Amino acid sequence: MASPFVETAGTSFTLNGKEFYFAGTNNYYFHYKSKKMVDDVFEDMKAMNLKVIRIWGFLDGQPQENTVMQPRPGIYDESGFSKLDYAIYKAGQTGIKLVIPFVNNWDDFGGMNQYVRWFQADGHDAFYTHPDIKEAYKNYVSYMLNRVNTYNGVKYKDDPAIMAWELANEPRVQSDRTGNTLVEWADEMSEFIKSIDQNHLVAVGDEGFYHIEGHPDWHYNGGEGVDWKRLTALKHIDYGTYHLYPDHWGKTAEWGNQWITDHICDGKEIGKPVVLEEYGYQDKSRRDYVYRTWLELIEKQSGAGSQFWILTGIQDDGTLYPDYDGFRIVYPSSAASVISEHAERMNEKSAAS
Repeated sequence: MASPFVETAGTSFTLNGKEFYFAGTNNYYFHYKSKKMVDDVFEDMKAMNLKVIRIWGFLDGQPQENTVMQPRPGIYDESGFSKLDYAIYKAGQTGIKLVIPFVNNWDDFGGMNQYVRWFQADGHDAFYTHPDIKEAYKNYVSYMLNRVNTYNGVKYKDDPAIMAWELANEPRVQSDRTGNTLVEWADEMSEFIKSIDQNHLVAVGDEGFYHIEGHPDWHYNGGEGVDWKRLTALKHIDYGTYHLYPDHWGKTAEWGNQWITDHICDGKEIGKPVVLEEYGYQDKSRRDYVYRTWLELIEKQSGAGSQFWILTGIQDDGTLYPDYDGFRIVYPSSAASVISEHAERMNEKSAAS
């Protein structure tokens, strides 16, 4: 049956009775910036033919620009939640879908380490195993899923503007070389979400690292506690996520080509969609060619979609929000045109499905 919620069928997504191949993006500031700044990014997405944006669903502990979502365990604050409500509302108005992780692996916006601090634990990876922290995470998830959006009266778990919930942004368990800890946690937390929300997709939000047995030279494939094939195969996970930052990781753009091909292939073998959920390349003089090449693999090998890091827009004074991290894409630009030409082909593929 046709559904207004994004669903899966084999290695691709579906939406409203048609296949849903997409290009999209990420932005971390929708839960604390003005409506003018948020609206400008949505407007850029429409101009770029983008259909999906991944945004943070967390702001734990310390406020950012006087805005917070969970200042203390179980204390849920309207300053950040009202802004998330607005993003969901605006996505619904504009026909864009959201992907929303519940916690950060990293310390930006508090992260797992804020839970470790609140609960008096002894290090990052306690987040995954301590019952007190797991229950706090569950209480936060359950609050979000059940929250009534103040802009439209629709509970988050009932809103088709949300494509997927995500367990975390880039979860790692460096102290666990087996990958068992994250698989067990992800199994528990995806089951929990599905026990409440029977409308939405769920993904892990991991970076896609493989578990290579022994002691591989490239420590990311085993040493970060991430076993992507096992995570993607979990019963209550609907699609696999993989990220790509070859510069950071000591790799090349051509290694990135092979990384994309390998993850798309593994989606075909597992039988679930896979999304290149974050990607970026730091040399701006080569990124247009690098992105073109990566996105053409996505298109030609039938990957379900991709989301670049990062689309930012204007600030309240009309100037551009700065390129703080070296990954900024603005619209219009030569990199935005590479992406928007690919996005148009993905949207045409969907319409012709």
